[PDB]
Amino acid sequence: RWAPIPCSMLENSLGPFPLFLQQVQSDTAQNYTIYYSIRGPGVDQEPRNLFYVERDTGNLYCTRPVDREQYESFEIIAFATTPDGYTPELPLPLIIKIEDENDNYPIFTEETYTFTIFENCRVGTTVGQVCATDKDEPDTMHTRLKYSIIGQVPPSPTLFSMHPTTGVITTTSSQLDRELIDKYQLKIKVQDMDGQYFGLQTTSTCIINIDDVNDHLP
Amino acid sequence: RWAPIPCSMLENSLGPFPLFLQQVQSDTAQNYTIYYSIRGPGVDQEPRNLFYVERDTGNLYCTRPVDREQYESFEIIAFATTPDGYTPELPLPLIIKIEDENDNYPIFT
Amino acid sequence: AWITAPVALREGEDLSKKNPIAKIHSDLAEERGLKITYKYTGKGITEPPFGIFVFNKDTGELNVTSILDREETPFFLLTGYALDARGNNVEKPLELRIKVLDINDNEPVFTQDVFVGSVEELSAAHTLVMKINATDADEPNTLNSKISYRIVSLEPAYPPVFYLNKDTGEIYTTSVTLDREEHSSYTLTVEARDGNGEVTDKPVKQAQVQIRILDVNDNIPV
Amino acid sequence: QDVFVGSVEELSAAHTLVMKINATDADEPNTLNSKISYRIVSLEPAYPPVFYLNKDTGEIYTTSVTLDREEHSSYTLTVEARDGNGEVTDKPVKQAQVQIRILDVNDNIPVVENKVLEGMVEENQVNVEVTRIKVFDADEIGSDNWLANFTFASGNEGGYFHIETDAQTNEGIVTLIKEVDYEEMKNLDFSVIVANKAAFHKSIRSKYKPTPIPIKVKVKNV
Repeated sequence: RWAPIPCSMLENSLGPFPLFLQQVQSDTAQNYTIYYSIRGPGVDQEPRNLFYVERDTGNLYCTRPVDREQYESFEIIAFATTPDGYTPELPLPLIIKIEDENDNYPIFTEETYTFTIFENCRVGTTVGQVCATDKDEPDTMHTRLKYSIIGQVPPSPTLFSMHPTTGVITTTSSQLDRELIDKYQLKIKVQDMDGQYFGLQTTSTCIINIDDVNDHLP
Repeated sequence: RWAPIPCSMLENSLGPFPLFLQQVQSDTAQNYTIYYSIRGPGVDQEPRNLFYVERDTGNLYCTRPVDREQYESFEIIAFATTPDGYTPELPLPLIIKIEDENDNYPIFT
Repeated sequence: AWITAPVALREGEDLSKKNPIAKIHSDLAEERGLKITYKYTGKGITEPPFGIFVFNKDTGELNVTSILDREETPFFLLTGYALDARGNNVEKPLELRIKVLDINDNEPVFTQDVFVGSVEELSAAHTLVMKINATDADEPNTLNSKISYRIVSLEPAYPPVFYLNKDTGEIYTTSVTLDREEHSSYTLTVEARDGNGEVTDKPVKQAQVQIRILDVNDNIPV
Repeated sequence: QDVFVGSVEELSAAHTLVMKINATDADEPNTLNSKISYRIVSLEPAYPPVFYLNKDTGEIYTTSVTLDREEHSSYTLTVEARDGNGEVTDKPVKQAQVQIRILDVNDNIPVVENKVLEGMVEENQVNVEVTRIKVFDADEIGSDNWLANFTFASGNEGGYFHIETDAQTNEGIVTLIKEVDYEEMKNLDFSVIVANKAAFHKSIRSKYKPTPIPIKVKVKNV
């Protein structure tokens, strides 16, 4: 015999549902009365109700959106049955894969990033680093990040710079007196897809303190 | 933008068409022979040839009954020319007013 | 026993994220150790056009490999096959149909580079003057081929003198009076377009229109 | 080499040679330890490939898809060498660049604005100008493939007139070559048809049939 043909569905699909996957008939409906069903982890085993079939034409659909995040692939049995309660022919195993997009955002590994730096440290001192992670398949474009500063509070002086591939923060300027300005904030962005137009952005603000020495006179 | 003091035609009018509307002319008519024309919606955008003007004397008219439900006014450009083809005076955006008939329904609070 | 369906692929995009599209492979061969090798014949794989599909000689998977053109083929119809090392057809040959689905990817092209026409002096408003014609390569009586015509440039450019009915390609006069004694002719430029036209920025194709003002006996022999 | 160069022509025939590539090993002459073999690393678009590599012999050949000189003036691809028989090591090996210049052929047809012509001549003169036609062609600038060449379609029996193309300009120039007489007041009308000074390519030729351009001519007295 010829074996069956593979199938798939792209993650997080918009709908509306149900969304069609294939037509699975048997030529035996020509020689006596059969109707169509499915079984497996996908209908009657967890996940329940995900797949659905037309009991009159063998059109085979999904009921709701899945996630490449959560799932990978699924094995489902198709079978035919008569109205009088018997199974005169062999079942068809189906194979069905979930497909992946970058659609899960990057996210910073902390609620807010903090940093401390000694008064008037030298230009290009390493202020610290901001880390993010991304739950699409690792070592891919779907997880490839790009790190940017977007702006500074207070907007002046210009004091910091960020390494694009790792979020590594350095200093640019040694005017760092705590006794004039004691904390900065930096409006920061991380994005996937090598930071391309189509990669998905998450923003945060990180803090930099000017860590005290004794230099102001009593 | 605004436009000059208008002239009226009712909606749902019964004619005889052409119904007359106004005469706006150019303030130096004695120097050259003028020919007087019109352009815009109602003449040469849609609906076409709703409007006309006496080409020799600038008396304006319309060709058929109109509705007010989608507009209370109509707008067109009047322009001067000579028999030797040149423009004596600068073109003027005019306005025609469309007055009502009762054909909207009364409706309780 | 279980049966298969036909497939449908769109014109003009990379289908590299839609594979594999079909497969020819045996279900029990493995339970006799029986080695098979697999081939498809048909337009697109062993007849023209070339480049467009490929198959795996061991596992009989069918894959798209280059851009489809519905102005080249609207359908294809393959037959796939399965032989042992000697010659025996291990499986009965499988029919495979492939519909191509059309998009708008060609813009309409005039029967002339420069059209010629005539209109008389002193004539009434909306005097019909001439018709311009073009052709489209997408599928007839559809919106990918459905032509609209427009004026893009005019000389002398003022006052306004002509309109183009977009739905027929006919050219009509405005309420301004035409005079043979002043404008022997006119020239303007027309653009043919198709479909719904929103946010198009790649250039499209153009022709010239030239209009002769025909004389009347409106002047006397002084 | 750092980078290998060779030559293909546009619209060529299949599995015809192009060029060789070359690497060197340090083991013994004529042994399998120095018995070199190759591959093509990357190409773009990657399918259909515009070239085939005999991997045993180091020779590069055409496929069943043609090159176009009117698309690229040079094709780039990369190569890799290995040695010995069987499966390949899981270690890196050296690569180099290949570049195939693409030589131009007469697939581009000379095209004109002009469609009919007229002019004047005097009696008792020779080698005097009458009229011109300016010509475009998509082949290389100054090639025999790009030169418009005119020939007669009617009126040749007279031997009175000629048309010569300038290779400065790709402009045909028409002149009087034998003397005319005003006193016979004869018809001197003739017509011309364009090709190029080279013939048209095997797949491209006769696919079109151009029509002729009439020239009309009239004589002045002395």
